[PDB]
Amino acid sequence: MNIFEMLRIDEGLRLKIYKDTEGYYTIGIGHLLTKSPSLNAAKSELDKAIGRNTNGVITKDEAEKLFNQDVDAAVRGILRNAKLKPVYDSLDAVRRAALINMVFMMGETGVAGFTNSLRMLQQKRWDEAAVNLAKSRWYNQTPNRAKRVITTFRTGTWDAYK
Ligand SMILES: [Cl-]
Repeated sequence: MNIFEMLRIDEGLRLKIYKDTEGYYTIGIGHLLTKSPSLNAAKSELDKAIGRNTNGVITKDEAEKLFNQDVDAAVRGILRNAKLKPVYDSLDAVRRAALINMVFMMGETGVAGFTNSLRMLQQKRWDEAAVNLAKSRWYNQTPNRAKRVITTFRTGTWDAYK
C-alpha cells in the first residue's frame, strides 16, 4: 500500500463532475473544483485545469493527472509549512502518508489548526493523538474516513486499509 492507493480508496474516482460530502463541485479523485454553487463556474474551472473544453467530463488519464498533481502539491505544501514540516519529519513512512491524506482533504491551513494533535504526534503519544483527532468536526462529519486515517496514526500500519 502507498499514498496513492490509500487516497484512491478514500476518495474514489468519478469522471463526471459531482458534489463532495460538503456539496462542493469536484471531479476525478477528489479534486475540488470550486466552492461556488455554480455549475458553470465549476465547468469553467474544470476546462482551465484540463486545458480543453470538457463539458464536465474527463478521461481516466486526465483524472490521474490531476491526482498526481494534487498529491505532489500536498507533499510540497507540508514541506513548506513551518508547523507541518517538523511533524512530518519526525514521523515514520506510514504515518507520513496519514498526514498527507489529511492535508489533501483539508488543506494545509486546515491541518495546521490541529495544534494539539500535531504536538502529540510529534511526541509519539499515539493513543492520545488518536483521541484528540477524534474531537473534531472532521471526525463527526466523515467518521469512516476519519477513523481510517486515525487508525493509521495510532498503529503505524495499513490495517485500516486492508
Ligand atoms: Cl467518511
